[PDB]
Amino acid sequence: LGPEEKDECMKIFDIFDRNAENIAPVSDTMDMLTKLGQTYTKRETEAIMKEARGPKGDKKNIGPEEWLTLCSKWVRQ
Repeated sequence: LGPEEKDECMKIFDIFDRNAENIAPVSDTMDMLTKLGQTYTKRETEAIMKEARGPKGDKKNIGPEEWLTLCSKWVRQ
């Protein structure tokens, strides 16, 4: 939270990346943006939560960088 939302978002990038997995899917973004904090705006961070997966969605998880860069984009810009 604050400027250290960067620490929090790489911290989820540690819990949901497991330890060495580096791929978090949409379901992980649900448990996240509910548990990791609580919620962000409402419909626009819904944009966060719905865009993480992808177009086909068979095995589209967001790995090393999208989850923090998206978290920095949505939080700080």
